[PDB]
Amino acid sequence: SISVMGENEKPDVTYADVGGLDMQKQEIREAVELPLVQADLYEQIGIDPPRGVLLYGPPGTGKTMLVKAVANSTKAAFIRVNGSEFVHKYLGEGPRMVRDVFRLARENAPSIIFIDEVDSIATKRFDAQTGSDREVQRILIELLTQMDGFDQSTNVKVIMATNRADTLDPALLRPGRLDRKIEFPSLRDRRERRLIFGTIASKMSLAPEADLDSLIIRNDSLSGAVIAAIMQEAGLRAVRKNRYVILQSDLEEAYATQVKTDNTVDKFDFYK
Amino acid sequence: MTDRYSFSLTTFSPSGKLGQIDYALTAVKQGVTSLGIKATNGVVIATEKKSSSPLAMSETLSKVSLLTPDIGAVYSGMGPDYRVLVDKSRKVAHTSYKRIYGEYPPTKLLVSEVAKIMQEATQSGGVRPFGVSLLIAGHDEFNGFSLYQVDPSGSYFPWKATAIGKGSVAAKTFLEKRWNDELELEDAIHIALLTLKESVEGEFNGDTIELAIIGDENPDLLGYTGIPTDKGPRFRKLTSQEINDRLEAL
Amino acid sequence: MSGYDRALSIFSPDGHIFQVEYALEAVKRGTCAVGVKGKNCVVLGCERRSTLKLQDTRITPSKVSKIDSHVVLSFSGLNADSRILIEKARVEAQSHRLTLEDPVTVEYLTRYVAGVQQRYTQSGGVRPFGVSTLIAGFDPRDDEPKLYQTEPSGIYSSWSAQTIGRNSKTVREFLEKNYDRKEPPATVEECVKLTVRSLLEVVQTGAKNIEITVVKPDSDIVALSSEEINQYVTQIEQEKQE
Amino acid sequence: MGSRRYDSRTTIFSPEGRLYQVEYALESISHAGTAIGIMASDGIVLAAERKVTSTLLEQDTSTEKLYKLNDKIAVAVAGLTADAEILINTARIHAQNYLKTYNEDIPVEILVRRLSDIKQGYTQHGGLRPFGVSFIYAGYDDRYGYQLYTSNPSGNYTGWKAISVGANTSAAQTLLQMDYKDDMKVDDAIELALKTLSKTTDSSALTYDRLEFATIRKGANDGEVYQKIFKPQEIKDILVKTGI
Amino acid sequence: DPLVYNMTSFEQGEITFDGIGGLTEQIRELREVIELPLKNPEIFQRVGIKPPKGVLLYGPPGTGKTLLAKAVAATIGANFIFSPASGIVDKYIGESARIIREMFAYAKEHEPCIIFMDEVDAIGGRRFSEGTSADREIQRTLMELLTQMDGFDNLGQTKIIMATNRPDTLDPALLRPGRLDRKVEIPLPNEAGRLEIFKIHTAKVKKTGEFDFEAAVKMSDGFNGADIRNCATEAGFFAIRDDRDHINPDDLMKAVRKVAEVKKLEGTIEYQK
Amino acid sequence: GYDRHITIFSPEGRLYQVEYAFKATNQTNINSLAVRGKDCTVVISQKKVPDKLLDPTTVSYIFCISRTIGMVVNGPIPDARNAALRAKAEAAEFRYKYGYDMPCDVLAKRMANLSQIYTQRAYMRPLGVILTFVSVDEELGPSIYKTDPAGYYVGYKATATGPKQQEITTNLENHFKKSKIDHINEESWEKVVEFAITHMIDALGTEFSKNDLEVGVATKDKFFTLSAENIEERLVAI
Amino acid sequence: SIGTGYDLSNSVFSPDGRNFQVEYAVKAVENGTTSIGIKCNDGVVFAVEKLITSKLLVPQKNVKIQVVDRHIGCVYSGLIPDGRHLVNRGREEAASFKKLYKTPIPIPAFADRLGQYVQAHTLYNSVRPFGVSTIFGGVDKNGAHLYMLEPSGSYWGYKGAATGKGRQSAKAELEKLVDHHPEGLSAREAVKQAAKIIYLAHEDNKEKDFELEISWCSLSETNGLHKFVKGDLLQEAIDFAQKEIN
Ligand SMILES: Nc1ncnc2c1ncn2[C@@H]1O[C@H](COP(=O)(O)OP(=O)(O)OP(=O)(O)O)[C@@H](O)[C@H]1O
Ligand SMILES: Nc1ncnc2c1ncn2[C@@H]1O[C@H](COP(=O)(O)OP(=O)(O)O)[C@@H](O)[C@H]1O
Repeated sequence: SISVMGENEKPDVTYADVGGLDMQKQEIREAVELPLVQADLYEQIGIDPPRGVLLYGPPGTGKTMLVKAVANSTKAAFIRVNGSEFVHKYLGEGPRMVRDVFRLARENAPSIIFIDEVDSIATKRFDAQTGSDREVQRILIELLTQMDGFDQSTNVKVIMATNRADTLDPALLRPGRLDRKIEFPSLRDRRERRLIFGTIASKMSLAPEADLDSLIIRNDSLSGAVIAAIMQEAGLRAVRKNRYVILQSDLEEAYATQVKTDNTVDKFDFYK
Repeated sequence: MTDRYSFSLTTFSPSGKLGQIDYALTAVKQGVTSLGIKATNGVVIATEKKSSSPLAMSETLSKVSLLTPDIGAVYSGMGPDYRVLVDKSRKVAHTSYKRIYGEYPPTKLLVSEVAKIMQEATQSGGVRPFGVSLLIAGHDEFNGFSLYQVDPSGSYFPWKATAIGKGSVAAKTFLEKRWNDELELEDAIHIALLTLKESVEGEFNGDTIELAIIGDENPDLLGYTGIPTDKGPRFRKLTSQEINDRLEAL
Repeated sequence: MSGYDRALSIFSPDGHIFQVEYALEAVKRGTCAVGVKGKNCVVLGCERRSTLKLQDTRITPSKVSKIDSHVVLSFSGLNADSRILIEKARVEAQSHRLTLEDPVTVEYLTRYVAGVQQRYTQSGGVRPFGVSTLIAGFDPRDDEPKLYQTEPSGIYSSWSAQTIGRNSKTVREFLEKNYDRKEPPATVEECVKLTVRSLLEVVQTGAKNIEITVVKPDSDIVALSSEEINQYVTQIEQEKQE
Repeated sequence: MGSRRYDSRTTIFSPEGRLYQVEYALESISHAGTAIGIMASDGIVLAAERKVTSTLLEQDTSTEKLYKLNDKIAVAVAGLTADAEILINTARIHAQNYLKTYNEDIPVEILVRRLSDIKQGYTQHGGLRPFGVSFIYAGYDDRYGYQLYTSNPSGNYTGWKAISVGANTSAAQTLLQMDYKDDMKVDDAIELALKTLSKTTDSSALTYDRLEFATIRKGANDGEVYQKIFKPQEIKDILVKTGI
Repeated sequence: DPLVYNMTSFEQGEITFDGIGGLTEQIRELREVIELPLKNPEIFQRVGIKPPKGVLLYGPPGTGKTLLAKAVAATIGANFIFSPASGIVDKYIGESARIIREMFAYAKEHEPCIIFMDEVDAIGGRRFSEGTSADREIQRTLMELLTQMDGFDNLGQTKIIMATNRPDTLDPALLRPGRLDRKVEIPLPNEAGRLEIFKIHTAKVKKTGEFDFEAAVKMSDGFNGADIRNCATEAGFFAIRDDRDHINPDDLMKAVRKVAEVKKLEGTIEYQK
Repeated sequence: GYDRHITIFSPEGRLYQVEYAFKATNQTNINSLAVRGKDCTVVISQKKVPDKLLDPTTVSYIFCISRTIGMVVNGPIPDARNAALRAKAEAAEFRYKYGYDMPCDVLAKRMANLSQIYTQRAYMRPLGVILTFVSVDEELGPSIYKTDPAGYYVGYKATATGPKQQEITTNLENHFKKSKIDHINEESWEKVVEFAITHMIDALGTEFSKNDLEVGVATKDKFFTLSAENIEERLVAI
Repeated sequence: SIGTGYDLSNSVFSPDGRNFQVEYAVKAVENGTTSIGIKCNDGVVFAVEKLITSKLLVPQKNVKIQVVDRHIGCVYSGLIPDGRHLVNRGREEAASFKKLYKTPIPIPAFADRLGQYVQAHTLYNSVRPFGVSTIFGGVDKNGAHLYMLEPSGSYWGYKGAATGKGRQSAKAELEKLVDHHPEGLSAREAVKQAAKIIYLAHEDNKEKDFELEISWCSLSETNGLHKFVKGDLLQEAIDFAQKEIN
């Protein structure tokens, strides 16, 4: 039988230990826990609740993490599952593994589940000419009906996650199954980075005698996970010189440490 | 000797989309950025070179090039497959139109014959297409100022304000907002200029860039003064300080 | 493939040559046709596959196709290739009439256009003529009727009747039953009711679909009127009463 | 050389007895635009539904789904326009050759059996592709009066009454197969066109920029026909007279 | 499975850093990162770091990285496992990948303990839109790895290091820092960097002559980091074949000259950035 | 095809073949360099010699094609000479037809434009070479140009070539940012030579003879190699 | 270029920039007869191992040498007929030179022709390279020369030469000889110094006997023309070189 998690552990993070992406920090809320908590106010108008969603973007950008604080703030039952274990040696182990999880949800409902990655088991064609790659499609079809077949549940729906958002069927990507899609781009806009650096930085030791705008405006094409590395590495620009609290030039010594690898790969002999 | 009249590119894949064409313009998008737009009274084209190493001179390699005193063009794609066909192109304007009539050609049909340089190559035996999708700007009297894009197939479109290359889509997404139906020149070049600067890092030095226009005649350059039936060359590019003083404005 | 002898050249281990038997394996997908020679007349026939009543009725490019007053041609299958053989035959007619000061035979004609195809399948950088044709008409000042059938392999073989294209084997067995080298049909209308009747198995009584000429001595060539045809289409069906 | 330059797949057959490059080409067009052509008793028309409609794309100077041959014949092109400007350059001479030696204009049945016979010419000879194209025609004479034809990339031409090409067409015929009478004045023909095109395409909005068409008539009694391509303003007139 | 219960062979055994040359700074770039969490973890909490998780190597092969992959075992005394990125696949789908869950948990039940993983280019693809009927299997086998190191399942107090000879072709989603927070290249070193490596073999076996290196090593601008152990033995391999069992600097020369061209005839294939 | 011939690209949007032709240029582990002057230029090319049966007067990578012009090759020889020969034959045309001698720029507007034609019509493989030129023209002064298997010919302030055209340059561009001159002084055709040799040995640090190196200088109505005894004049420094 | 590769057809740069359809050839010539080329201080001299492959062969009947117009000696190796081909081009073009410029042919500009005709059989797809390793050396007002030939066209100017299955053997002596004679020998004496090679080189192939032939060209002995040598000269040599190697 598949598993479930309460308070043996948690991810041990928070909405406050994260920042930015704030418009995504509310679209997610109204789908999931507010319906679970605040029910009547929209049952004043009784429309069917929105339900589980998708969320994509380039690798990183918190595509996998944002769950973790809301997970900490769930007040319902919840899981720890990804995609590429549904497969099994035998044939019917797969689909049999997965029919019951909704029963497990329904046996413990109201609750919700999650997947960290799905693109392995979701593609456009439900390819045909091999005894193997149909048995994955059966794992796709079964949820595709258990999601929004007859009489599914009260719950919100299987929360996706990917690095890509075109490979997979529209039959799954349409209302009643994925009523919201979400992008997580970074873009290096200056409205937010001036926080989330500080968010990541305020939690950690920091010398109030130091530059900080030495790089923000200086760099404009950035992502969200790497940036921890520079102000991770900034500390490591210190202890190598057995310094116990950081200094201003650590970041400048770090600025090109993580990023500056612009372009040298066969420049002249690229195309011409 | 050369036993390979076997027609390359003549194999329609079953979907109906050709093979190398959709691969050829896979290059030009991987190529550098350019653009060129239009106004009521003048025209402009520009791009940037990316020397890629310091010591190499960056004024001999003229990416923009002349083909008539009233027409001028640029690309952004592959280089060496550009400078060969202009030499055919400008030769045509002497041959197909001038020697037989006397005049220089309009641009409703120079582009047509430049296209015919191209499709005769994607259809004969063992010949790749030219990895360029250039664009020309010219002036006439039945139609005056005008603009044209081409593509390595041969399909020429007309246009009003366009970019092609690396981040052209971002620029085509950019122009049309702050574009205007009567953006005359000295603001056109500005919006044109900044239309590139977003598309670039490294350095935006005045020497980094070339550009040019087709405006009004300038018989200070015509040299052979003493003939009222010899108008001025309507085409003329610009140097690297008169660009670099519209640039100090921003 | 200038030259290159792609697979037309490559014989088979069985002996055959692939692209040729392939050709007239493709020909049967096109409109049928038919020929007959009786006592004094010669007759031809084709069909029009059913359109939506838009296939332009006036100037349709038809199956019979004259050469002179005394020769015609019908064919089967491909059409863009048909139009050149019709040209580079009648070319030789106007030529043969000139440099010999007298017109063509038919045993001179089928030899040519059956020999031409052999050059379009025993040369390089050439595809065969995916087509099969027949010739029909008299020699000059002679009562004798002749038709010759020819096909892309290059062989020509005379006949008394024959059919080409689609569902011919559903047909020619009807003709060998009725038609016989014993004794022709008497005259024109005899051949036709015999001719038309043989089609009917693949016809769905589309009288519009089928189109007919005849050929007569002294080169009295003619095509016939849908009414004249349709009033055979019915009285022949009036005979169905059993 | 031969063993590795695949010059064999051209100009050869299937074992099931057919061609690939042509059934591909005939399909390859259907990704492209759309056009129609009919035959009114009074005169002739055409039309073309582009798809290239970027707003700043100039689409008002001249046209590309339509061309001319001479002062009495016109067409409606479909295909890729790198493979249209050549045979047309070989057509326009032909009239200026036919007149040049017989001082009259073309019996229009003759030239399509001069244009088709170069399209066929490549799909038998050489190892070359065909012209990936399909055409319409529209012309007038005296030994047949009015006419209308249709072609193919192989070289198989056909005379037809009222036709569509390109995309999504097999219903288009079936959308009009009821509506075609034979009386067919002109001004009860164009109503069919928009009634045709405005029920098949992307956006029923159908900006005039996304549309072209032409017309033929007999305006001078005992005189030639009036080739007239319509231009934006007068395109827009009938576009809104219908009330849409 | 029992196969996880077979790999662990020399989880401790110390072959220390004195037996290595050329890499006195990479190890300064690496003794930094690994041991410190596993020595003094409160520093990253003293200072406020999300600690690292993941490292790798790159550079051409036969170069000494696998030694480094084990030389850290000597410093720690703590545990270790060796394993490839090849002997994982099999017929039954998932069985290859299930193992990955079987093992990270197996780390958690006894540590300080870390992981090595060779030749990851086999599991180092860019996730393709189109595929074969089966090559996507490794991709779904991969992303479990892509998950488990940073997935929803939190992790701490274990480490992974991987290595290739082909850094390209990799799914960038792996290369997300957080999944590995520092890179490094081990090159073929300079002559002096090639010179400590030369003498360590003499440091063990019975030397007889003076140095006689600087001109010998003048030829050493061609070798790799690992052909010299062959070279070192190859001198005595036939110094003795004349039944002269006391070696010289006379005989290696015939060897070290020889190896270069037999190495040449199938050498310098590629370098992979 | 798509990885064997040239006249069909990859699916990606480039090709693979010609990218190799650049690579065989390094199939001789040779380095070269070239510089400027008010009236003078220099070119040099280190010379290897395996088995000593050769006639080192016969060995040469250099081909003074004409007066006013000079060139040296890279990569292998036999695929270079045919690129040199029609060059020499061409100057029997531009002169006989357009009056006077070829500038370099028209030449490296030409000798490349056909190398492009050798990669459309693939019957002739592209020439396995990158290639340079020198001269002392009359308008623009001592000019250098580079050429290549596909033709992004470029003028230069100086050059660098071999397997090690990354650091030899770095030993050169170090001070053309300092000295603030594309030009270089010490105009006479000797002093500029030591400049070429001192900065490279500073980048390499190896001693030489007349045996193993060479010379080539562009001068008015002149171009030639010579005797390299002036290796000595570096000696006076330290 | 191991299989599913590039070595099979010409003019396809293997990704290390090589024509592996070429370097198969130099093994062919390496699987052929031996021959040499030597620079006298006043001219040249050549040699070759003629190969008895049977008893029914006639001395001085079937040579393994051809010749240029008047002076330029030329030898073969590896495959003969492909060699014999371009030697017809050798005598050909030099007449086009002579008729035009009114003189005999210089040797450097000569290779400028013959070092391209073979190069121009490398670059197409529908041809084969000459599977040989030719030598030609001669004389002129500027002195004398010697030129070895490789199929890719990598011809240089040597003072001593070798080929065949006995190269590293033979050419060693040519190096071990010349250092003892920086003078540069005259003609008659280098002859026997070279026949020393072939009766030493054949040590590989002691299953059989053989014989040889000799060239000759110098200023003091022919006015600088090519020929062979007969009578007591080479007979005094073959026993001499055979005498001093036992
Ligand atoms: N905006 C942010 N705020 C706080 N932390 C961030 C942010 N962006 C990135 N991070 C840090 O980078 C890491 C990002 O992990 P993330 O959830 O992006 O995994 P992921 O790569 O999206 O997963 P997958 O590859 O399955 O999409 C987190 O561990 C977090 O510490
Ligand atoms: N720096 C070095 N010091 C000592 N031995 C080395 C070194 N580099 C390589 N070797 C030799 O290489 C072999 C294995 O090295 P390894 O780490 O596997 O390199 P690679 O992974 O490139 O093969 C051992 O036999 C070892 O002696």
